[PDB]
Amino acid sequence: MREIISDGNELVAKAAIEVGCRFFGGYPITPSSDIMHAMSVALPKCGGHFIQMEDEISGISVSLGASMSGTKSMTASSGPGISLKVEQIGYSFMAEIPLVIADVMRSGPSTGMPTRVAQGDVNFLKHPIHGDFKAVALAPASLEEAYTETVRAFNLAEMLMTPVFLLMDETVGHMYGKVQIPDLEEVQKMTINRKEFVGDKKDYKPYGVAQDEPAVLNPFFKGYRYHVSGLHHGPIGFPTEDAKIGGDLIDRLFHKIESKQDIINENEEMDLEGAEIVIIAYGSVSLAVKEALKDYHKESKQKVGFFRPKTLWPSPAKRLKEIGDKYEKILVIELNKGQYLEEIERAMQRKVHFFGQANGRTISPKQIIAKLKE
Amino acid sequence: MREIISDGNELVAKAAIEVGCRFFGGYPITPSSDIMHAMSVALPKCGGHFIQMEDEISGISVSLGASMSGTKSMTASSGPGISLKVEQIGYSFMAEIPLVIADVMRSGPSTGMPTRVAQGDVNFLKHPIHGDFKAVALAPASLEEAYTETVRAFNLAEMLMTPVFLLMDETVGHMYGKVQIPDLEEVQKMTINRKEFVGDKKDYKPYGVAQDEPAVLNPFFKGYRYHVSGLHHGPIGFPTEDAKIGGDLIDRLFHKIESKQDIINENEEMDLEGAEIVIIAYGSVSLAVKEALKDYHKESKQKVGFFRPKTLWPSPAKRLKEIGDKYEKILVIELNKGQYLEEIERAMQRKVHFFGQANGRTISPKQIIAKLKE
Amino acid sequence: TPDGVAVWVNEDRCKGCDICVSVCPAGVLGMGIEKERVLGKVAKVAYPESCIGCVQCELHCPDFAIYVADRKDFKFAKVSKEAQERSEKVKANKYMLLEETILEGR
Amino acid sequence: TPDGVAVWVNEDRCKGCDICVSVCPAGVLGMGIEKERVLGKVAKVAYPESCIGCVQCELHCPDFAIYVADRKDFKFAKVSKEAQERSEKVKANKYMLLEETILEGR
Amino acid sequence: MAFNYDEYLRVDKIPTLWCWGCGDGVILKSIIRTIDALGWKMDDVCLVSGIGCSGRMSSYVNCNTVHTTHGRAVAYATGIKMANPSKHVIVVSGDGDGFAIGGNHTMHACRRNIDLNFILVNNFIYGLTNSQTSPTTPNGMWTVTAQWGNIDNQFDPCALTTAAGASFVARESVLDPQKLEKVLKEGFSHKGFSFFDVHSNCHINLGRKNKMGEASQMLKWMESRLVSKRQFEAMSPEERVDKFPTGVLRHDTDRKEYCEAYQEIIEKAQGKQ
Amino acid sequence: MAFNYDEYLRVDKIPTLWCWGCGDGVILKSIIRTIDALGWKMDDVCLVSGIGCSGRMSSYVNCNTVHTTHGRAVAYATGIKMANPSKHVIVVSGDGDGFAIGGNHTMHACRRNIDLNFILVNNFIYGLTNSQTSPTTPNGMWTVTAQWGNIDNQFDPCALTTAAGASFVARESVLDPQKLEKVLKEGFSHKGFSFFDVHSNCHINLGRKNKMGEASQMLKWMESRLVSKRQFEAMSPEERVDKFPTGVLRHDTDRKEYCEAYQEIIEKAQGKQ
Amino acid sequence: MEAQLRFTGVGGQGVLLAGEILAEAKIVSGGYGTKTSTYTSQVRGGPTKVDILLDKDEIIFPYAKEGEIDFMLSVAQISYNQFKSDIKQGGIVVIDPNLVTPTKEDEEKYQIYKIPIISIAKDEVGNIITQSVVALAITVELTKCVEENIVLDTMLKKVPAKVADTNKKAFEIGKKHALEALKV
Amino acid sequence: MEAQLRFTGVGGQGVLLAGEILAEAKIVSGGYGTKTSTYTSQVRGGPTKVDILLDKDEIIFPYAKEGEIDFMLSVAQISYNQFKSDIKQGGIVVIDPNLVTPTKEDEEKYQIYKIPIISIAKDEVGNIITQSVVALAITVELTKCVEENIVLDTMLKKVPAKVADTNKKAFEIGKKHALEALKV
Ligand SMILES: Cc1ncc(C[n+]2csc(CCOP(=O)(O)OP(=O)(O)O)c2C)c(N)n1
Ligand SMILES: Cc1ncc(C[n+]2csc(CCOP(=O)(O)OP(=O)(O)O)c2C)c(N)n1
Ligand code: SF4
Ligand code: SF4
Ligand code: SF4
Ligand code: SF4
Ligand code: SF4
Ligand code: SF4
Ligand SMILES: [Mg+2]
Repeated sequence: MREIISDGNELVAKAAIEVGCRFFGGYPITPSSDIMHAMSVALPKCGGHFIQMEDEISGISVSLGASMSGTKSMTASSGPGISLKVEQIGYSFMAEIPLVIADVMRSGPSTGMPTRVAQGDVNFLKHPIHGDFKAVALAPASLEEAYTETVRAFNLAEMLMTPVFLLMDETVGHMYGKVQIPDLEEVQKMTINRKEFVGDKKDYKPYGVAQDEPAVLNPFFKGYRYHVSGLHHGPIGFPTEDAKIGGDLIDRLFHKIESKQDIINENEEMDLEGAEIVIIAYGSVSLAVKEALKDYHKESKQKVGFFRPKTLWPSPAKRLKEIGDKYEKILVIELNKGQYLEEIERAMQRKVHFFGQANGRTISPKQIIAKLKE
Repeated sequence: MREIISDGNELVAKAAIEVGCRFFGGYPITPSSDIMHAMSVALPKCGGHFIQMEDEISGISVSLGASMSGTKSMTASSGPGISLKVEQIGYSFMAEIPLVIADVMRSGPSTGMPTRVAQGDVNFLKHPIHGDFKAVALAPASLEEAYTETVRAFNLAEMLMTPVFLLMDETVGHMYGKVQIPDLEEVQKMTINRKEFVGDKKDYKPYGVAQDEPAVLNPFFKGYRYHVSGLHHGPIGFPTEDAKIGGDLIDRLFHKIESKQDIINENEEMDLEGAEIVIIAYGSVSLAVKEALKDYHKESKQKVGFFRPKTLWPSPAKRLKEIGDKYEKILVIELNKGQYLEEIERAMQRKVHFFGQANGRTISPKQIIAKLKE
Repeated sequence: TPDGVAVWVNEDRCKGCDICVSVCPAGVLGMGIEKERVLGKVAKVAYPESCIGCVQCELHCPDFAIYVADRKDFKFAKVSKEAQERSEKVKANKYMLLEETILEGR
Repeated sequence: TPDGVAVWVNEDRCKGCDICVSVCPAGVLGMGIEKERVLGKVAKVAYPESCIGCVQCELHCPDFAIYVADRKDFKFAKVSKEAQERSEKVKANKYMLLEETILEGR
Repeated sequence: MAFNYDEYLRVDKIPTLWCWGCGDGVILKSIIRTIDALGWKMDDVCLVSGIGCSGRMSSYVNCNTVHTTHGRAVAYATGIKMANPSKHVIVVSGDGDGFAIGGNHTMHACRRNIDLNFILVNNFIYGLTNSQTSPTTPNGMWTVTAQWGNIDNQFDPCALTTAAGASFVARESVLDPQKLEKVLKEGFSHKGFSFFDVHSNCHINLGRKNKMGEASQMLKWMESRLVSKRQFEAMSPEERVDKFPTGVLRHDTDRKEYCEAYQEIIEKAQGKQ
Repeated sequence: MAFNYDEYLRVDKIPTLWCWGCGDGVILKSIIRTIDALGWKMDDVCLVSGIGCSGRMSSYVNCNTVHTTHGRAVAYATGIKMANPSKHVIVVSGDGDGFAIGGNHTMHACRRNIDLNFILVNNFIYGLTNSQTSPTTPNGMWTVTAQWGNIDNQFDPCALTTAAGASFVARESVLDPQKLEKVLKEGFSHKGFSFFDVHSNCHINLGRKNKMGEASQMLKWMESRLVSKRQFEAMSPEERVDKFPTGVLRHDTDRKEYCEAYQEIIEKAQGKQ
Repeated sequence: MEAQLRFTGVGGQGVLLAGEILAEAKIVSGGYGTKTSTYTSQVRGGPTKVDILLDKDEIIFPYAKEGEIDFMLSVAQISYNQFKSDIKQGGIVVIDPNLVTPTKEDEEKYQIYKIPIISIAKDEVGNIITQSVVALAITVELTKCVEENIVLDTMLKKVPAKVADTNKKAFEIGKKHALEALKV
Repeated sequence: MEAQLRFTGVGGQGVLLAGEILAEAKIVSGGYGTKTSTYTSQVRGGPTKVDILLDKDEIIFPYAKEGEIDFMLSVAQISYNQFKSDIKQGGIVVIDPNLVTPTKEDEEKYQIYKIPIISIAKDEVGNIITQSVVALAITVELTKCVEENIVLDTMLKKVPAKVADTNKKAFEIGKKHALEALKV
């Protein structure tokens, strides 16, 4: 278990390189530029290709093209840049092209406060594209998690063949300190690669799979010729407009994601035994919560639990419902006007307390203690 | 009143012309090209300006520029084109620049079936931009509504100083028949123009308005010289990064819309007295529902109600909760995988029956009768 | 490639774009009326004997319907001024094969 | 525009970009050490009586820190080779005023 | 390649589907013949094309075909080519494509000199979406969005690509497939960004409303508007209106490939330093 | 215009904010002097600028000022001018702006010839975002995304705009502000799309890693790079390496403005039909 | 309801243009009519259909219902083989022998008629573009849902006059051929 | 926890770089350290600051708590005006009199010290870029949170070798001046 001193963006780049990413493409924008800087020096190390395009649309298009032929690629942006990629993301969802998109959240709306921190890109990435879309999105909340979460995002993108968002934060991105990461052997052993059809003849069935598994795509220039497109495609990939196939394709796309729910989402639950209140929250805000709960032990007759989801989408509604039914007081802490509170309220079929702040500053966990007094 | 024989798109263009729109710009795309084709001939009649750019970003940017100087302007798109405007919409939300965006839905996701009908742009337009956002979205559902709803959308956009969406549908747009519309005098008299600070001193305070009303913006080249930008601005418009002003700006942006709710959302309720099952639905789907209740009512041991919201966002939660509490059987009918189901279930803190279809085909109200048997 | 023929067309594909008959130096094709199909006019070879190695017709068919036999296994005729005169006369009749051509079903 | 001053510098707007000194044909300007400011050096007018109507310096200052008098109300000096020699030996001294100029603080 | 066009095609999609006689099958045949002439093996060629009226070409050839979104074909092709910098990639797009909306992609690809084979099928208008106005549409014509005469001026793809920095610029047309195939043969073997401007015809949306409703009339109009490079160079500046030189226009020889330079960057970057 | 710069400036915002000696205040002074010299009234002048290191110029002039998003400044300016086709609007943007991300917008604005006053501040990098690689950075220099020497080629904004179809193309620099002011005075009075390529200096971010960390060194480097138009035209083709001709490069005097023709469309189209 | 009509053909022919004329005539006559066009993404040579609903009261659903389409008119095999399943048993079907070859089961199921609309329009009148005017010229006597005077007026106020005269002639010709179709 | 430090200045001076060296020295010594930097959208001339948290145990919250910050080193009046209120009562403040002038309340409340860091770097050492090495030399001599030798080694293995020796010399000078600041 090697330990190193670094910051969030360096750790994200190192995890991406060590997982096996060999392609990058994007546009420079504060504060998601350090990842590009690290990749531009770390990709020639291993023979990878780095290229800075003229905008973000090309930045994601080149990554999609590179990963369509069988190369592990990634892209990184922040705020407005992500707003320019939503056209291609849906394509990556429909053609089933793996991709990892890092998003260092900053102060929305449009440009506003480019040097501040906010969590306003949650409901945006819940359903960013037009039409139907099932979203998978992680949420690092510590320096030690900027590595393992990136590894998990790459593994999920390879296993499900769907784009995966990494909701990195400015506070996590720019904090500098000492971290512990798993050894190289463990990381290389747990790596997951996409499936290949070694069989004879030709693939001929890239999308001819069951109702709960993704597509099998072979690398280009290898003998198996198939046609990929963003239209509703049949077993081979040619566009179609039949009612049965069109309605079955989207159902399969949803079911392949909503069936692996036992392994897709994790969550950290602490002090959930005998707790009177819960301080359910996600992301870098948890870094404040874990501090405040360390000081509220001084005289509190009541015990406060904490339930932090690790994968924002799809939400853990099954556990949320039981948590809401079991406990009486629920507290939600966020860094926006309550856009993830809507999902928590839809679950539990209940109304819960909220504590938001969207001025571009942190929480300062003294405020958490002041709110716990009620 | 007057009676004409026409289609939905020409009615929308006519209503836009009558309300006083004088600038249009966009990139033509099926099946929303009909509105552009009508406007391109209608606007030079009254001295307006019609310009077609190379893409959608410029198409909405020119409309924003024209309406920034004190001119009524609108833009139209469909599906993927809307996905290319979300970068500018947030800008229009932050600088308080009025605009009306028409969206003729088709079969999402990306191109897929570009000649079908779907309702997948509801959860998308609930929160299309990054950061925080308060969406206003109308929903025409009849030939007679493509005129009055367009006039109401223009009036709301001018009154609130915020982008307003018009959720037109392919079925409503392409339908043809006889329509009755209000007379010229009343339509012209109901028009609402944006307020301007005439005064004697100079403006000196374009963004210094109360905490529950929009900002006043005088036209350019008239003596008042102020600064407009997308950053968090102060009373005049110069960017600032103060916590208090930054929080108050977004608080006022939300409150200016959430406090006029009584004038924003209208909904049509019929046969709600003594009904056993409600068939709550929206948009062109109602065109089937209203027929089905005419045939099910011929022989039945129960009465069936109907509650169609004419304004999707912001949602009428106060009435939805009462409707859910009053009755026992609920049924939501949509043309997607349950995107507006989430808000209906979040309201009334309850679970309801669902009926959806996402293969690009209509509902065929015989299916409504079959499903009502349960 | 049928034996004994130089240029032959496929009637199941040809649409009648008036392109193949507009490039023949000898004018051996003509668009005859065929009411069984949608467009109504289909290309028919009229003078296969006067075929020249100018593969232009197959080069000007965007439909994959007309083919011309190869030089190795077939012999093509020579260029004569009568061929050019016939080509220009057929071209000057809106690409429709002239009536006298049907004197022998050509 | 003070009386009898051909060129004057605003010390609160100067930064020390060295552009103003580098374009003075007459060798009138020079940079002096000022520890009270961030960049440590400020532009100073050393020989105003040798100034020339070459407003180039004011045309090259990006921070609105140096101003020149006006021809209509001021009589400017003439061209001499001593001034050009001084300008050359000032440019050779890293755009700073030479030690001899400290003869009277000019 | 020859009378046997079915070896390089998918049998299940033929016949074509464009209108009845659109000048798009000729381009396909020329591409097939040229790709066979060089001896290229079809297991190495990737054909990427965007949405529109010319994208259907991706659905007929039997190879690794990619159908991209509007105007992003060049970026996907660049990603594919740098992913495997040893295989041949051909891009096919229309006028409403990367020379109308994705202009930045084409200009920057020309600037950085990546080994692509961009082929523009020019029909002067938006064929699929019922005859809108294009940047290459001559002024004074009838379009659905300009019912009184187009006012926007004309882009020059060859001049613009030359200004951007393309290494091989050539123009041809469907009026003569032999010279088009020869130009394609000369340009494919190059080792830089090759641009091929091809003049096609759209008689269904352009000629119907501009007194050119027949394919023959449009073809003869395009033939009249097109002259050879030497002949065009032999004319007076006033006479050079509405004229376009034909053939290989620029074939500069000494340029450095982007991949060839990134290879040196890789070698001298961290290859033991 | 003169010692009285405070009439056209927001004196509260003064002093400027750039670095200590960035060559952007000179361009602001030249713009102010040119505006006053033509007799323009500040109540009829709108200044719209994109977001970047050169966008701060829109926060100092005392007029109707607009600060748009990245690369969209030209579109907002086009909309504003079309709304009020009787006033003067000036666009200020950098090289990372509409020649990098908004290339399509600039090219189409040149094509349709909208009555704008585009001014491009050229510092050869992305100054605001700490020295990235611009589409105008010469090869061999050290940037943050190319730490072994830039390999991407260079653009030619004047040549690119001329090929696009701009009506007035000129190039100057901050080396001789008088020539810059004269060319700005000549270009503003024109009745078409005027393009000004102004070579500025960024010593803090570009020259720091290239042994040009002082303003004077970078200024003399650009002085060596820049030659007059006649001298450049008199040089040998081998002598024109990394040489840019200054002065007005194209001043075509026969072009129909877009609004001037849309007025005729309005008059003859629905003017009582 | 009164009329449920389905006109099918190949894109680029012109027969389907005569759809909205009948709906407009019925609307002017006092009733209500709705037209919905199903087109394929193929510009030319693709199957295209038009569904028309005519009634005396307000039409709520613009779309028809399977098994309830009273009348069908087809001039192409591609669309005939596709959209033939919605015709009510013993309905009215019209085709042309030069472009459609039906099956014996459809003959037993329907009351199919054979009128070569395209040949009549192109050969007799002289201009083929008027085929649509010919086609509806039969429909007037096929469903007998509207008088001829209103249809003639709607035709007059929907076509440029420069050919309208000869256009009228085409209409008359169709009527005669309609009177030659009722051999029973 | 053990230490909360704040280094403030003007963007472009390089004094702030002396911070993370202390964090890494504490990390190597056997503790935990965290650094958070506050900057502006201004490349040069703007106010910049860095906060450093040093503790013997795990650090959870990265940011510093207002009203508790222990040590502050400022070489600019613009920054010192804004980032001064967070200092706890009776804290340690180091300034250079040539660029910073504190009010009477600050002198009554804090334990301010006046050392001309930039003048020492330029005139005493010879190279102004090494000013950070001077500033760090003061901090270790006033807070004593990290042992000297660890700091010297960490600084030495973090700078280019071509100047290494003189860098060490700079450190020495700083210590001397700190020992001259203890006149109280
Ligand atoms: C996703 C999508 N984008 C665009 C269109 C419509 N469309 C088809 S072609 C075109 C313009 C580009 O066509 P172009 O390449 O210029 O020429 P074409 O060969 O199609 O005639 C547009 C807007 C569509 N139906 N769907
Ligand atoms: C809201 C926002 N969007 C995008 C960016 C990214 N960005 C803004 S300016 C800039 C650099 C562009 O430099 P350029 O315009 O070429 O000239 P410069 O400003 O460096 O003088 C970048 C990458 C940002 N900082 N903020
Ligand atoms: S060119 Fe081909 S498709 Fe056209 S008429 Fe001749 S044979 Fe038929
Ligand atoms: S091959 Fe030549 S001679 Fe024969 S039909 Fe074709 S064009 Fe005529
Ligand atoms: S006006 Fe001329 S002589 Fe006087 S200080 Fe300026 S540059 Fe020197
Ligand atoms: S040019 Fe101006 S800002 Fe620069 S040193 Fe001279 S007076 Fe100061
Ligand atoms: S619409 Fe035009 S470009 Fe498209 S297939 Fe038809 S003729 Fe060709
Ligand atoms: S970073 Fe460069 S361009 Fe920006 S203000 Fe500083 S010197 Fe000027
Ligand atoms: Mg085209």
